[PDB]
Amino acid sequence: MLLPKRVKYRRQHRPKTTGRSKGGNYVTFGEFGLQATTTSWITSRQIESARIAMTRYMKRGGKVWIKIFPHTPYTKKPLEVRMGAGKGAVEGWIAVVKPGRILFEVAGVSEEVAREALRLASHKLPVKTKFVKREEL
Amino acid sequence: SSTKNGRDSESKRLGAKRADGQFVTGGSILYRQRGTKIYPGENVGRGGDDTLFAKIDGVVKFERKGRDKKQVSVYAVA
Amino acid sequence: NRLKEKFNTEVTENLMKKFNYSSVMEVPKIDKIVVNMGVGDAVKVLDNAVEELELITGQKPLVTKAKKREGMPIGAKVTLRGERMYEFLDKLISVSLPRVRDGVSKKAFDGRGNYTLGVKEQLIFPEIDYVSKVRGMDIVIVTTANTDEEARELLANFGMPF
Amino acid sequence: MISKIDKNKVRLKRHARVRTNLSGTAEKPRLNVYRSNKHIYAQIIDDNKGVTLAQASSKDSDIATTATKVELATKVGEAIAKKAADKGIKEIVFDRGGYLYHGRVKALAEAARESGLEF
Amino acid sequence: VRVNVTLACTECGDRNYITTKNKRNNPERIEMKKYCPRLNKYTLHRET
RNA sequence: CUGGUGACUAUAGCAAGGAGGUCACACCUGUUCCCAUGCCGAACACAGAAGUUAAGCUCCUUAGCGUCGAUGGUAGUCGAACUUACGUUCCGCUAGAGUAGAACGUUGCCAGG
RNA sequence: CUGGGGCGGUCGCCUCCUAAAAGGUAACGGAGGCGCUCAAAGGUUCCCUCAGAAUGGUUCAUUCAUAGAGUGUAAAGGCAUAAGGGAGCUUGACUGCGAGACCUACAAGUCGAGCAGGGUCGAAAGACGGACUUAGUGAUCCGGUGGUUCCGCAUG
RNA sequence: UUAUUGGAGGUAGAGCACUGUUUGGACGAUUCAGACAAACUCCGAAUGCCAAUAAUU
Ligand SMILES: [Mg+2]
Ligand SMILES: [Mg+2]
Ligand SMILES: [Mg+2]
Ligand SMILES: [Mg+2]
Ligand SMILES: [Mg+2]
Ligand SMILES: [Mg+2]
Ligand SMILES: [Mg+2]
Ligand SMILES: [Mg+2]
Ligand SMILES: [Mg+2]
Ligand SMILES: [Mg+2]
Ligand SMILES: [Mg+2]
Ligand SMILES: [Mg+2]
Ligand SMILES: [Mg+2]
Ligand SMILES: [Mg+2]
Ligand SMILES: [Mg+2]
Ligand SMILES: [Mg+2]
Ligand SMILES: [Mg+2]
Ligand SMILES: [Zn+2]
Repeated sequence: MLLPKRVKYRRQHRPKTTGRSKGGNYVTFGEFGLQATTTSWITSRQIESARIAMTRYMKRGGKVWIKIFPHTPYTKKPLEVRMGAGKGAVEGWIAVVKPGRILFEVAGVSEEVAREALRLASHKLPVKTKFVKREEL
Repeated sequence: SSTKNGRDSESKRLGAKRADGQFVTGGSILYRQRGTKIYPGENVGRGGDDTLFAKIDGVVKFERKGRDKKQVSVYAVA
Repeated sequence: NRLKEKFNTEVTENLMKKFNYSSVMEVPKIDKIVVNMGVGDAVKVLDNAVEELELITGQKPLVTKAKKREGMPIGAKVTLRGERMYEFLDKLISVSLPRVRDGVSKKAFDGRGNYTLGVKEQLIFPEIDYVSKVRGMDIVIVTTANTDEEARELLANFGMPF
Repeated sequence: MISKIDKNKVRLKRHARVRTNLSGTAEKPRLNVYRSNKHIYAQIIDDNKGVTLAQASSKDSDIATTATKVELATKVGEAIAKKAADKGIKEIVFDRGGYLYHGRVKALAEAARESGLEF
Repeated sequence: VRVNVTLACTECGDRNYITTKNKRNNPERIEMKKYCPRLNKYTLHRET
């Protein structure tokens, strides 16, 4: 989405990016999903741009689920300052994405339409992705 | 600017001071703690600051009490 | 009291037959009431409330205090049982209730067997005829019966104008 | 809706509180009291080994005549003292069973204390 | 609490027992029974 | 078989139904005494025994909630080799979750019967 | 001290995280607190149990409610043996110590069974050398005050 | 040093039982499903640590 309404601590250690996706590795709300095959931080702006692309192509009608939320704030020091003198101020909000994590789910459109919309969304993201269907035997 | 942080207190070196199965003399501290993280058992006392100490010479045994609690006893060596 | 006698003899058999039972202990037997005289005043007012409550019950009440400021005496209540229970219920049903209006409601059950009947002015009860003001002094009856409907018959048998 | 307390369960919680820092040894056994609406029972117990070294009661046919429960408690106290003196028990610790130290329990304790036992 | 005090015995010339109190709470000279070494008993030690 | 009193990580508890009071436990009837309520014999305490299984309590059948819980595999990881790849490989250890399943207590004394 | 110095900030103590499941562990790393308070908010004996929700009433009652309340205060660790709540009595918020142990460069700091003298509460076993625990503090030199079978420059 | 045995403790992982964050339903806050956490934990390794009595040193 955009960001948490509040957090206990606004200056947090950065999350670990090694390993595989802990959970949310299956399509559970819709028919089709975008599965990450590569690890990265994903910002709220990246999420919003991908969402606009997918829903605009689908011409409404379908349903869109965003499965990742940018819980983690990250800080940035002011331009041109020496090292030290405390931690910087919150600059944005990110989610950690590891291989296997479903990023978006769609339903209510045909398979071809879902594929096209998810490809358009994936070109906005800093990760490699694969189109996945709801998993059965 | 400046940081408002930078403070901490001296570490208090809490925790176990004798091993399960080890022989101790009376008065030996077995465990430093806040509260009763471990309870006093047989022949073991609990000091004013919750320190657990052996009241006799003997062998230290850490044992469970109830479902989610622990205790430490000292038993006279035969 | 006569109310206790009528419970033991009259209301017992009628209640046993109305709600079929196998033993007389399943029969409803109203546990007690609570003459809660609540005075939401800061101060003088509480002494008058205590005096009035001691008048309408015959026993000293307990000055209740808030739980949230704290330690300020807010409420006041008196507990009656047995002979005082039956005598006070008879007095309230035969004199006080007709002296106010026509009678108590029939939907104000706590959902379990407790019947909350709150008088609207201290002048209804046959005491303190004289007088400061009306007080929301609630009378809450507690009973052994597990169901709400197993208690209207009991109150009516004692004379409740339902 | 007026549910009623169970007196035995409440007094048993009180007994657990009492016995957290009270236990019978061989040198000093624990004299334990159980009280009912009619009878009062006593036992002398060693907590370390979980054994009972004496027993007297009000329902026992030795002393079950017509008398107050306080007098019966006195008889139970004297009988428990007799059994303790027949097993070599000299000094003990009294476990009031979670009941108040008044009335029948207190009379049992006075009789036991006034008939040989030491507590 | 608020101020240090010294409690004095009626026989011992020692003022061994110092303690504290709140002047607003206890403005009156506080007194209590304390053990007195030189008499080997409890006596009445009073605020100086 | 019941009770008193201990021990054990609820495998023991809660929930729903039914069965019982000979003694026993209990509810119960009262307040004179001991004692007792910031008020009330509700409780505590004391006399008792009109009665009643109605509830507590015992007993029985259920895995409904709770608790316990493998094997197999997965994650992680000690060590080693490769390597700089949000890593690979070998080796030992091996979760958590979930699955089958266990489970509607086992037992020490003392007394009664 | 300082990612040169200055300016800004900081300087002792307590709690947490960073801290890699013993302990320890840095940065001008992330968060907070202390320089007290209480004659009961200490000791002991006895008793007691919460927040909240629903439902009824011109605070009370019933039902659930393993604590989601409270614990003087920051946090953490503990607490229904209650360490939380109330009442009766009381002053152990004692004197002389102290096996042994923790911590530790030193100086310091911490815990302590138990012995003796005199008590408090409890029927009794027993508990009590302050406070649920861990901050609330400052060396030496000098000086003031009280006591003192000590010394006191030939002797008193 | 190793083997074996016992113990203290909460990291990796995992999880959502508490605190906080978050997505879509349902019913009228609760509930179903699915996620996130250095200062969250119903759980919980590998290792390391403290010890006790055999082999080597
Ligand atoms: Mg999941
Ligand atoms: Mg520290
Ligand atoms: Mg202290
Ligand atoms: Mg500089
Ligand atoms: Mg400056
Ligand atoms: Mg470590
Ligand atoms: Mg550590
Ligand atoms: Mg500060
Ligand atoms: Mg300051
Ligand atoms: Mg308390
Ligand atoms: Mg205290
Ligand atoms: Mg001279
Ligand atoms: Mg001279
Ligand atoms: Mg992790
Ligand atoms: Mg969510
Ligand atoms: Mg999320
Ligand atoms: Mg964690
Ligand atoms: Zn003196």
